[PDB]
Amino acid sequence: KLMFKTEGPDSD
Amino acid sequence: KLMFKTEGPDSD
Amino acid sequence: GAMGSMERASLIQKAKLAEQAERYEDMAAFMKGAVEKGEELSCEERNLLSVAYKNVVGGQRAAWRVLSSIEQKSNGPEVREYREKVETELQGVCDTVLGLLDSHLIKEAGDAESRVFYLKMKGDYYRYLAEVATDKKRIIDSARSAYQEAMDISKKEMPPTNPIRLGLALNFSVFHYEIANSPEEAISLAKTTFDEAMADLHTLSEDSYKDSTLIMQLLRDNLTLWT
Amino acid sequence: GAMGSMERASLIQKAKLAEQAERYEDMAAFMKGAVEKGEELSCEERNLLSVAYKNVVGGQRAAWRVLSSIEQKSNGPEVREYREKVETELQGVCDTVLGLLDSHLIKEAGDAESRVFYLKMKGDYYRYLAEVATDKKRIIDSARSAYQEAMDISKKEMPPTNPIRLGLALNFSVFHYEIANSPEEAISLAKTTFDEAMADLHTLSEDSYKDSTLIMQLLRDNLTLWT
Ligand SMILES: N=C(N)c1cc(-c2ccccc2)c(-c2cnc[nH]2)s1
Ligand SMILES: N=C(N)c1cc(-c2ccccc2)c(-c2cnc[nH]2)s1
Ligand SMILES: N=C(N)c1cc(-c2ccccc2)c(-c2cnc[nH]2)s1
Ligand SMILES: N=C(N)c1cc(-c2ccccc2)c(-c2cnc[nH]2)s1
Ligand SMILES: [Ca+2]
Ligand SMILES: [Ca+2]
Ligand SMILES: [Mg+2]
Ligand SMILES: [Mg+2]
Ligand SMILES: [Mg+2]
Ligand SMILES: [Mg+2]
Repeated sequence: KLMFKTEGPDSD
Repeated sequence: KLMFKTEGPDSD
Repeated sequence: GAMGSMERASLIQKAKLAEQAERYEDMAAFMKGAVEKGEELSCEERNLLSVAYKNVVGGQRAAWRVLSSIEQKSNGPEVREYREKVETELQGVCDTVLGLLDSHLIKEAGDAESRVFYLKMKGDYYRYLAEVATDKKRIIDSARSAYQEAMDISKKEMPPTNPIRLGLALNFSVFHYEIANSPEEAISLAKTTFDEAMADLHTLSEDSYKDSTLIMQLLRDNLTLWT
Repeated sequence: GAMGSMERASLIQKAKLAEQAERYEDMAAFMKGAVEKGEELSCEERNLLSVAYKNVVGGQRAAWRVLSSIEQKSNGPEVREYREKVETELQGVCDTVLGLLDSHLIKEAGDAESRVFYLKMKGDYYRYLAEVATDKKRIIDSARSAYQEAMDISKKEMPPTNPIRLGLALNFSVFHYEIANSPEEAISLAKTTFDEAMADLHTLSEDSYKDSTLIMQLLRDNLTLWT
């Protein structure tokens, strides 16, 4: 999936 | 530590 | 729980060690133990709690998407069973975090910086449940409710460059785009948030400026993908 | 154990899914369940077992070194306690793997490709115990004993380009260098192994050539650091 930009560690 | 080159996934 | 016998200060010190060691499951368990001491958390401690669980649920979400894709392509019970195993473990981490927020972090959080931070987290963990839900409407409304309460407080009590306010708006805009199927609301929120921050940057020191522009760049990155 | 009720074929399929999902603890538990079915493992299944546990113990070793460094710099009990917690979990993974090799993978392994693979693994997991040991002499000798038996069989039964033989020699050379404090033995073994492989490459297809040269490059990388 294209994941959008959420706040904090990009851990996924 | 300088880790040397062991066989398989460099998982450490 | 298992951390009942360890000093609060020792749990926080070991959370910071676990972070240095990239031991995020340990980090989360140490911070859960610190929260269960019953004292309010400092700003640093709230960030330790958030980073720990974000790393844990992030692993689970990434795994779930890999397995869901295989499952969708495959349409034996094994792919479904294993996707269901990961999904249940993810739901349990979300339920654990929502448990800490409701017992009793939110109710004792009176300052805007604590209360918005915890209500954003409550929105984020309902969003993670919504990602795997197929009750889905009620989970989405729980996420929306938490985000909206956090937004109302942030707009009254925090400057538009406040990094907590910015992260909240970023995450609420992504909620709108891909959970609530409201791409126009997502774009509007991201643009208004970016523009109001831009106009407040003049007030900031060099260090606050760097913290605010980093999150504003994430809003721009999304707007570039969405428009 | 917990995997007693799942089909062997289902455990192997879920190990491959867990690998795709980067769920290495799950992958290891599925492969432990497959081994405990009591049948010998195929070449693919042996590699699944090895990759799963290598990823798990690799996380633990990396964490242990971070914590040991902090502990050495610090010379409160917290750093020692947390390093000891990670060390115990690492020892338990090594004891679990050595348990599978001794019950009963090694004793039923008659072909050179299986028997050398499992004896190399036994050497590797004793080496990981030796890395944290401070009984240390007896653990080092257990590692040496396993590696030497694997080497004797590999030299009689496998061509010098055989990737299992090459990986064995690579890992035994690193055992000599930094566990046995025998840097001259490490260099001699790495050079002889490289040179004998070089002279057998002519016999190989394009695909076998690529598999052998990849491990020969790891021998060269070490020799470059050691000389
Ligand atoms: N990963 C971590 N240990 C931290 C992240 C942040 C943070 C980072 C950026 C912005 C706000 C907080 C911490 C912190 C807060 N107040 C003192 N430090 S600690
Ligand atoms: N800890 C919490 N407050 C909740 C967890 C879950 C849940 C959701 C999915 C799976 C397991 C638990 C909630 C819920 C709301 N609607 C339906 N389920 S509320
Ligand atoms: N990570 C994995 N799933 C694998 C690694 C290897 C392997 C890779 C390189 C060399 C030898 C084996 C596998 C395999 C063996 N025989 C069929 N496949 S499966
Ligand atoms: N499963 C196995 N065969 C072993 C595990 C350990 C061990 C080593 C360290 C910690 C826990 C277990 C062994 C051992 C050999 N000398 C002393 N300890 S043998
Ligand atoms: Ca399963
Ligand atoms: Ca501990
Ligand atoms: Mg992400
Ligand atoms: Mg390594
Ligand atoms: Mg208070
Ligand atoms: Mg046999």
